[PDB]
Order: sequence, then C-alpha cells, then structure tokens
Amino acid sequence: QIAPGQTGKIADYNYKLPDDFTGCVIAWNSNNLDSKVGGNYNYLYRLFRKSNLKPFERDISTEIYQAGSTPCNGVEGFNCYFPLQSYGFQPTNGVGYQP
Amino acid sequence: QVQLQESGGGLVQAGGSLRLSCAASGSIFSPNTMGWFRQALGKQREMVAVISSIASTQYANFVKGRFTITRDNTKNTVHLQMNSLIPEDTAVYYCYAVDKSQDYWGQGTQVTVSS
Repeated sequence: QIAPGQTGKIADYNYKLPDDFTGCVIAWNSNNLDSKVGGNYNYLYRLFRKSNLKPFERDISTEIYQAGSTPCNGVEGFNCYFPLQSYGFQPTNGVGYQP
Repeated sequence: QVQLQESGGGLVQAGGSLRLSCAASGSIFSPNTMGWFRQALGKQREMVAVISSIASTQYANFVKGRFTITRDNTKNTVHLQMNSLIPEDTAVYYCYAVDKSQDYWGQGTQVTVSS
C-alpha cells in the first residue's frame, strides 16, 4: 500500500501518496527487532475516519468516531469507537502479519 | 530518550483506593497530552482517560465519577487517583504521551482488586 495511486486502509487513511511521486519506498521486516513474545501493542492503527486524507497529511487526533447517528462526545459506546487499535506483533506470526 | 516512570499499583481489596504516578522525562515539548489506558488479559487497550495542557480532563463511561487525574506543572507529572475500585478494574494500565512527535508508552502497573 506504500506506492502512489494506491488505496487501502493505510493508503486512504494513514499516509496518502500523490500519483506524482519522485522518490523511493524502502522497507525491511523487523521480526527480530519489533516483535515480543507477549505481543507488541505499542504501534497503533486507525481503521475509521470521517474522510480520506490529502497527500503527506498527518492527523494525530484521538477523537472518537461516530459510526451511528448519535454523537459520541468523546466517549465510546454503541456505535462509538476509539480511532486506534493496536497490532499483535509476535515472533511466531506469519509473513503477512510480521513487522 | 523519552522515559515515563509509572508506579503506585498493586493488590487492593474491593472498595479500596490507590494513587498511580507517571513522570515524563526527555524531550516532552510544552504542548503535551498525558493519558492512561487499560488492558486486561484478553482485551485491547482501553483508554481510561486523557488530560491536555489546557487542563481539561476527559474520562470514559466505564468508570463514571470514580477515577481522577491530577497534574503537577512544576515537574510536569501526573497522578491517577484510583478510588471506589471494582473487580472489573482488574487490568494492567499504561501511560500515553501524545506530545507533538514520536509517542512513548510506559512499562506497566498491575492493578488487582478482588475478594
């Protein structure tokens, strides 16, 4: 999902890459660096937002998103969810789920 | 290296009180936001509460009117007053510094309440 013109939860909600990139995406797999036996939940991930970003936009807001019709007022509940879910980085995870 | 010192948990009978503490060292630029999160074995991080530099306090409905957050501007530290405890509060808690840059978490504070 890190390349220009792409979509997905990361490409639409996390870090939008304009179709006109000049530059390089270089990644590695921190299986022996970032995973712990009990699960490393220090890396947080949003799945819900009101709208998609603009390129190189950063939102660090923690406002609770309103999935229903009623307002959440900064409190979870029915149709109210926090933005960030954490990741189960574990050294026994499969290649797709590894860091 | 931003470091958060968290202390003050343990085992307390139902109805007791505790006072956790998180002290922030390192960069911690002035517009910071310090919050506390809950995790019981088998669940995710449950945001207990949040305070910003504006002095505003935001709490979830899980513990309405029971948990409080106190600030120390001189040392820029935070204390969680943990009162009217119920076995549903049995969860390890963590600290979250929003700050303006890289976020940093704590090491954990065990809070157990049962009879």
